[PDB]
Amino acid sequence: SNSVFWAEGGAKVQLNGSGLTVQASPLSRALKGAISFDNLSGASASQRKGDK
Amino acid sequence: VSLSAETLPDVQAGSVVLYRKFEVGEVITVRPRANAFDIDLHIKPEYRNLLTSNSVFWAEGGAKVQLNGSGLTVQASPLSRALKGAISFDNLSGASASQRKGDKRILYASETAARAVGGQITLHAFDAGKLAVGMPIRYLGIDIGQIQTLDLITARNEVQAKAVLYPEYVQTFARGGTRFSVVTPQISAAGVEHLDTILQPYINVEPGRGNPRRDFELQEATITDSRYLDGLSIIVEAPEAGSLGIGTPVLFRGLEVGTVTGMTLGTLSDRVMIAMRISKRYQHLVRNNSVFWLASGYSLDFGLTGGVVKTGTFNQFIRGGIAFATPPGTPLAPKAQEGKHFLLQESEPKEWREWGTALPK
Amino acid sequence: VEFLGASASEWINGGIRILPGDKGEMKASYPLYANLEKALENSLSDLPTTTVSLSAETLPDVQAGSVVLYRKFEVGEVITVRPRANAFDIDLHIKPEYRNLLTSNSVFWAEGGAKVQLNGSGLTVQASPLSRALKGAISFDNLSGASASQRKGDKRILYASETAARAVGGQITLHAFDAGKLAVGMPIRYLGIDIGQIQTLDLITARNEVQAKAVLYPEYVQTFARGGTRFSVVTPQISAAGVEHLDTILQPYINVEPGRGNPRRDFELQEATITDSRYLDGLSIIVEAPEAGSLGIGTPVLFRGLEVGTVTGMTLGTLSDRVMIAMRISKRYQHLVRNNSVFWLASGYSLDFGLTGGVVKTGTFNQFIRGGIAFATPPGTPLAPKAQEGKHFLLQESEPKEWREWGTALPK
Repeated sequence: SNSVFWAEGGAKVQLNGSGLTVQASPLSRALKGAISFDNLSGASASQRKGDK
Repeated sequence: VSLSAETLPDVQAGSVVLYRKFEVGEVITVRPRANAFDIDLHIKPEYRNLLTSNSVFWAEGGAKVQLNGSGLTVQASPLSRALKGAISFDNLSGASASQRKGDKRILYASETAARAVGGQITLHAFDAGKLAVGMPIRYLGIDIGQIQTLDLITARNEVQAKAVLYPEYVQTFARGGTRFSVVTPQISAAGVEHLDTILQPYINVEPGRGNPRRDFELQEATITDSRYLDGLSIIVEAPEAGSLGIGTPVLFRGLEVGTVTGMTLGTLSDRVMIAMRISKRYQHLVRNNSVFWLASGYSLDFGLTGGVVKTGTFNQFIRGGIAFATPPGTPLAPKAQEGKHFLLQESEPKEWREWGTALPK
Repeated sequence: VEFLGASASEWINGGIRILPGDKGEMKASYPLYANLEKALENSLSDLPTTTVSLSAETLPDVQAGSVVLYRKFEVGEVITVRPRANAFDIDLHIKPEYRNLLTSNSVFWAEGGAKVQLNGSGLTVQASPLSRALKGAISFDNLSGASASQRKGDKRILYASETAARAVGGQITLHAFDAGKLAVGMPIRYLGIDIGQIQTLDLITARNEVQAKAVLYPEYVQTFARGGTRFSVVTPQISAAGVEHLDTILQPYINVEPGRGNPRRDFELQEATITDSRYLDGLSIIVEAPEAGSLGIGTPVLFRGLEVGTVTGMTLGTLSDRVMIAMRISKRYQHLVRNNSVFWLASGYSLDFGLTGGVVKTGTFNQFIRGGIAFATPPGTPLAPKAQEGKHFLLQESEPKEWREWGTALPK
């Protein structure tokens, strides 16, 4: 019941002090998209609000 | 091979397993557990002996970025390894504790995290804004430790940071009195001191002597020299602190021969005790009957008929130093011991330049 | 796109293709090669013959099948890499026509990796051969100092960088109180020309210092490392007065001041060093002062307001009653130095305010950044002899009143 969804995917090339990270590994994220989900403790209020 | 990882750092099914960047085995599968991921990997029977009980795994990957005189160079990994994946396994000396903890070997999300083995210490800090996960801990510019965990406490108004010190330096450090200081860039009109800390901050270490503690607190300033530590640490009692601080120079005839390790108050709050360390080569310059004064800023004398002012852009106008001298005398006083207390004179002696005391050795 | 072996008609026909030569004795038996490449190479086995053997503790993106290069030209190929007890043995094949391209004195380093370098010259992409970015490239060359590298170890050792491969010559050890400004591969320069390279950084738990191993090139090993040589890590100086060094933001180096004497090969890192090397031929005199004050390394020496020398160093004598400042004067101004010469310390701004007269003047002198030392000569018909190499003067506590009206005529 307590779960949150967000949209990842998009060809992401991040440059920082740690270096360069490319986030097009699965080869389908850069073409279609990726949606990542997880379970949180405060997601009960998000589930209650809205239709779904 | 079975590994556990809370997060998956670009592994996926079918990734390449490497022993110092050489194809040894392949990742069979990744299965999501209740709160982590269990990774099953296969290795060749001929290469089963390449790993032992003390082994560490980390996730490599795509590319490396180097900023230097030639510019910004992006050296990429080979295309096959970058596309399929890269998990590299090595053997360490401190990996025995990692093997003992947990059910079995645990996959690490970074090479630094995998290499972070050894003794464990806890640092209490009043602000974690300058702290970060994976922050290096250095003594004389050499990596000797790494911060691995940052935790905030609601009850006590402080941040507890867990750090791992390498087995080669765990015995030398963490012996009580050890000072850890987060170095910050100093860009001012006087000059620039630290500029690599813009991108790669670290924690400088000043070692101490005593019984092991393994529980320290983050300081604000620390002498990044470690050359006066072998010398005498004397105390100067002053009515007021003023411009003094950590790193304040100690001057014999205008030459920096020592530094100020720290400042504190005594049992009775009537004076400020400044602990300062002098160099070994200038140790014989310290005598029992030695006069100390505070040289801070610019001091000038203007008589009723004579106006003469002089400036010398001294470092005392950034950190007000303490100068010392010795009055002349045929019987020389014995050298000061390890613990010796002097009194800070309120004014510079008038004829200290004409003394010319001969100090042997 | 390569479609070799046989065409469509050649495949539907089948058989054995014949490549004629020029002359032969019609031997009884002939070998059957797998393809045209093996037929030309005269290799019966699939793998080529092993010609080059290398040892490497770590593998810097080599893998089996990497490209071997002679100044970025395809010469041979890496056959295989085998893991030993504590290292990796790399076997490589070279062509018989190109076997003469390498000799006893040769060095190998690892280039390959998809390198996109951005700088003022522009953008350079180093994935041209299309196999370097996938497998790897190993480049080899011939050096003069590679004889020591050949002697050390069992055989030739692959280097992880071109600078590491080129780092050959004499070996020196530098003791430093802080290695934060030191790094692996740090250049060591004299007058802006690369003459050495730092190769190893080691921390000592017993002695509170860092020992850095450096390699000096054979062309400069004899000239330097002769005792008294000063190595100083240059740092950027961004202040309100101005900016002096800005390439050290990205590429720091170690400036060298050479010395004269017996060879030492064991030095210590200093803090400041005169980066001029133009006063070194001149006289190095000593000035004794009651106090140091604003003096330091690089402090100017002024004759009538013109910089004619610098301060090489400061120290204390055998008896700790005065500060001895060693300063080097220029050759062209060497005759300006006399036995009866008066030296004074010009630091900051000095003004006189009488009981009835107030006149103050400022001149934004460099003495307000580095308090200089000025000198003059009192007038006299018999001129004193010129000062020798070792001459000691005394620093006057105050500027002479009428030094401007002297006007001493100094010949040459």
